[PDB]
Amino acid sequence: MAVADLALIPDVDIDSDGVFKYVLIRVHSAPRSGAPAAESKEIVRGYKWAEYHADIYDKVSGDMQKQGCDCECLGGGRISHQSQDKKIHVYGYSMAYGPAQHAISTEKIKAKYPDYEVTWANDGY
Repeated sequence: MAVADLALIPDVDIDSDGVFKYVLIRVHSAPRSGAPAAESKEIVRGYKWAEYHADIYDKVSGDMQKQGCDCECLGGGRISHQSQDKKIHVYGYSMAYGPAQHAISTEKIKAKYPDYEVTWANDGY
């Protein structure tokens, strides 16, 4: 057996084919209840099957807790690819958890290159 680590956790995984909802979840160091520290990091999730931010929070916290972690949605919002430019955008707020720090989402997604480039606004729905 080996312990996973916060760096090995998939950092971003999102759909890219229209308009769908997303969540930003913090993850604490507890893989297999044997991780060497109590550091934390955030992960970015959002998919067309999660018609509500609670669906991704529950699903993803299930996967993280199976690894061994403990987690919390900091907030959520909506993600929208817009026809006029390839770029995706991150905006709105979770009706259940309030606005995420969408600045994290843009930093994360731009680093991870799941599509091309992204932006945010602290507004919208």
